[PDB]
Amino acid sequence: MKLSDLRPNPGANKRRKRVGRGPGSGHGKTATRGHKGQKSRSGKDPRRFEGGRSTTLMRLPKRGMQGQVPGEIKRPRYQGVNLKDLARFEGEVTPELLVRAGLLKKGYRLKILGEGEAKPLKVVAHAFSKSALEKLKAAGGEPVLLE
Amino acid sequence: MRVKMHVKKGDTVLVASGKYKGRVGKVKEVLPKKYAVIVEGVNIVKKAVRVSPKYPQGGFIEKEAPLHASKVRPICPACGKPTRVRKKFLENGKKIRVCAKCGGALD
Amino acid sequence: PKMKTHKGAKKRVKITASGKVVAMKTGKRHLNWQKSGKEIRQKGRKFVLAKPEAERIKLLLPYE
Amino acid sequence: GLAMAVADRAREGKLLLVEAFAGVNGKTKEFLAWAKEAGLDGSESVLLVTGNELVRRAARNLPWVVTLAPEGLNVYDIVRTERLVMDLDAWEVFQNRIG
RNA sequence: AGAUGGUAAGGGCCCACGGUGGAUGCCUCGGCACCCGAGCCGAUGAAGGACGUGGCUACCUGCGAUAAGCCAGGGGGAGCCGGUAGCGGGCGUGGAUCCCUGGAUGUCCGAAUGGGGGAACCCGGCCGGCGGGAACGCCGGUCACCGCGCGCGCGGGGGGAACCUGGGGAACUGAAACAUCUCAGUACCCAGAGGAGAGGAAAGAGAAAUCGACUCCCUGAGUAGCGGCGAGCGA
RNA sequence: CUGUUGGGAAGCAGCGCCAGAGAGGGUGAAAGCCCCGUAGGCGAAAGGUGGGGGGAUAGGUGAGGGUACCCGAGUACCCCGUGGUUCGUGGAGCCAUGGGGGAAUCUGGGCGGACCACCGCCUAAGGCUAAGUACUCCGGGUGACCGAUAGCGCACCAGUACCGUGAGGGAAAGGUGAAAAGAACCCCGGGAGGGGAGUGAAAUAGAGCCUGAAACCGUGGGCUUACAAGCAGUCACGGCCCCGCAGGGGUUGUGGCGUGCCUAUUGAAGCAUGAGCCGGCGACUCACGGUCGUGGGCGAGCUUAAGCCGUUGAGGCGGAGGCGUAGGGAAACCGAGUCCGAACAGGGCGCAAGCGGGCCGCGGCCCGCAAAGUCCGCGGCCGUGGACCCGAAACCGGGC
RNA sequence: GCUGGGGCUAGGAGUGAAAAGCUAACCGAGCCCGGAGAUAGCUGGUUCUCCCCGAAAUGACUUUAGGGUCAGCCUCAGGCG
RNA sequence: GGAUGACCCCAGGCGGUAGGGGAGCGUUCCCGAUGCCGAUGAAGGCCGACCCGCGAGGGCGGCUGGAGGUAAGGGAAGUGC
RNA sequence: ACCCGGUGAAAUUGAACUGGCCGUGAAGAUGCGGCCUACCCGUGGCAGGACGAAAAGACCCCGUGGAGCUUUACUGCAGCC
Repeated sequence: MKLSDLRPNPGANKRRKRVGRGPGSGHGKTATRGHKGQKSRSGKDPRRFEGGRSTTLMRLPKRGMQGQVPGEIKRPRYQGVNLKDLARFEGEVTPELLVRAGLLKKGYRLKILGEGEAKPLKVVAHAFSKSALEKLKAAGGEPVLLE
Repeated sequence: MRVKMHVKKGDTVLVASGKYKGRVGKVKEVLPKKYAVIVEGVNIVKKAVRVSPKYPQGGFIEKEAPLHASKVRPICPACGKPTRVRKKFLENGKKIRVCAKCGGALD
Repeated sequence: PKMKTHKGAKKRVKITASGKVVAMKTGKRHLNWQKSGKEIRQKGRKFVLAKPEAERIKLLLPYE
Repeated sequence: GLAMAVADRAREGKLLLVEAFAGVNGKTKEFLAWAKEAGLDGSESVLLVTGNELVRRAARNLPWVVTLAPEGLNVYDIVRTERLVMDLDAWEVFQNRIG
């Protein structure tokens, strides 16, 4: 395997579409922009703009709390993980040991959740849902609850 | 700050290349600004001169054209062989140029 | 430079779990006497925006 | 790639690991000698990988040799060259890179 | 009866060869970009100039009435008296040209500063010299203004591609109109700083029994919020 | 080094050699070994630097008890007017301060987003402080940078010529050859120019100089043309010239046919736009985000950023962080559910995982294959920037 | 009255026996440089070759009406059959 | 049919602006390159009635030109008037 | 003005091998159709035509273009109270 062999698979590299470069191309003259009018010009935001009529968005009404200065309130937050996700572990499970595993995102208080089979496991968590608690306290799990 | 020249007037040199490949002569003259040398009976050229006081009857005169100094190779007075120059710090202790097979001085 | 989320959207719309765009029914912010309780009751419900326009609003929210 | 680059080459008996480097103590002819004795005549081109400063210095100025400390190994310099030649001591760091 | 050919003033097409012109290729003393290094100069008169300066010298370079140069130290080792040949003359291994360092000289203008002035001109005071030298003129020194100190000292003044801080500070434009908003504390003007500048040892952060100067980068995060809750702005 | 072809060798051939140097460039062409170099190494009396080494000096250092002396004033603080911050008057604090009022010295004061109370934080109204940062006139190094319409405006005596009263505007213009060997002398000519001679490997390389395209102008040759009607061509046949020896090439007499190109348009040969002709320059890009698609990597996971180390076209480390793994709700919250509701109706928005094949006494659970996802490459499109290129009338700032 | 010389007044400003006259050969706001590649829903231009398909000039709304958003119609990929 | 782009047979489609898509050509530059072509002649230029390709183009030959050029396969754009 | 000697511009210019009528065609044809007419090339003259040249119509409308002006349009500011 030398240099002249190194080749990218079919369609791994593909030609650009070069417009405005002669009739046979496609693609020439107008350059796929049709005839006249802004959009053919060099240069309006079509996600929002709608022609001077009141937009689709701006006629919808606002909902709920927008928050005000000095902005967002620090309260604790809870990420759930599902009993099924607890599957790969043996012995004791903490939030710490959940993060460093990529199940529980950092700075999130841990809340065990229902979906899945309770494993007879010591699980240390900031919170348990109902059917999570029952399930565990029935497969012989040990639901330590910290603060 | 000086063009480096391996040759001088008028040590004797070989002509390693060109149309005088092999010819031998004493450097008449060195021209650093041109990096080239004048060597006797080497590079001779037919120069047209116009009728003037000195050269009445005008016609042509011969001259030694310069040779690019790279073309020339000093002969060392010991081997009698053309050689690359080397340098030796005497004791004196000035620097001299010395043969590259013999250690003969080139001055 | 990175897109900015349209706040005007963010503040009156939520993208669902399956990718639909949901908003409040219009039609009850005032002028509400003389409207049936049927009308009012229903206008209290979140609805799903026709697909053509759901897609646009979805591009205003690149970081949801 | 490092992995696959070396793999391919080995799959061609072009890979050759060495314990050490006979009498190479810096000098280029010194390396020649050794390479001859090892089946390395310069009919083939060599990526010579060693942390041995002295061996690299000897191999360096060869046209048919591309030299390299082992932390410098890389697929290109492998693919460029016909024959990969490494230290045990380089062979280790290589396997460590791919662990 | 009848029909058909040559003739070219000139023109047309083609072929050949030229003229014109300067494309194309090749070239590169030049430029661009990034990185690194380096980073102030100035009243001991800068930056930038004027005028001069060569045996013969239009320009350029170098130099300053000692004028392509003067004194010394260091480099260096055969050539040299710039780009320049030539006229016409010289120097160099008792080491020249050339390069580095220091020093000397450095007209007149220029912050310009003795005074004046239309920059490179003009005119003075005081002290010393020159000439026959009183009148005259030339040479040398010296003489602005402001801020500090106790008349005397010390500083300042101007310049610098960007970069920096501060004092001021738009509009086009965007909002598919526009006035709040935007462009933007941007452009620009001004003052100051310097090789950087600003900032800098908590009357801080803000929720952790926490952190521990300032700057700067990644992230936080287009999050929190801000907003004719528009365009958009944005910790 | 030698031969060899050549104007010239470094090409080709023979036999050698150096290499910590085979980066590059020169030499008459294509050179490791001829030249300048290159790897590796050495170097300053003088001046500058000196953030590294050392030396010195300034300066610096405790505990309890008591006293209540001091702890930065037109300040803090409050009100009025503003500015800064994400904060546009907003519930508007905090920081700065033009106006008015105007304290206290630790049982003092400011702050933690109006205010209050707790609980905490910090000590305003004096100042200095390296480094990490920015820039690039200047030096150097390197380019999937340009190569004289390019690249700076300037490769060249260019911020010049020239233009403008001025601020200011601002060009064009590079190449003989290896070497000037720059063409003595003769001949026509007042010169310019040219013919010989001469130099040169080459002189349509001769200085108005490498290559020397096209428009354009001539000369000579072939075919053709003075009863002919035209977007100039095409088809056919014929004649004449040419190359050759069932075929080609050139031309064109006659016959048929036939409304330029572009643009803009319902519609153009159009008497609608643009274009004298030729040459050169000229317009869908890039960055960061986004969304599909796609080639790969890995997959309940995937990926690093800035940095650090290494390299001097070698890569590695760095898990901070981001995206994914759960949703629903304005939110508290709850959670495979959740919101509305009195509901244990009803409804909105969500939730179900692959395909195997086998061992074993029905899946126990392996094992493979595939995939959620994500990371990079690629491409299409979108956002933000001048965003395909060229063009206003105008607005604003500072100068003249 | 005309005139030489020396002076002063300028850009929303000057000057004006008034014409919006003059302010360096075009003044309903000088020139130059800069913001600046202002903006231009307008006009023009958009450069190689072959192959497959192939529209629209409608409707709703629109300080819209020679412009746009969505719908209709074109095309490509995957899936359904 | 064969066994997956290898060709053969048979049938059908193949006007086309906006426009969508697909396959190519050529220009500069990088890897390939301490290589290969090159003075017994590079690039570039002028010819051609010859060869290959549907075509863009690519060869081959002659003249000029006198020092460069740059493959198979890939990569990147100041890419075709 | 014209002729001979000397010096010698210009806007314009798709390319031209550039006749009449009657038709026709984007509705006013040298260029289409049919007839008519007409050997080739100039020199001086005239202005009917080439919708002749020149000036991207000044009138007209269009642009959510611009500018000057006005007011008991809006909103501000200087100024005055």
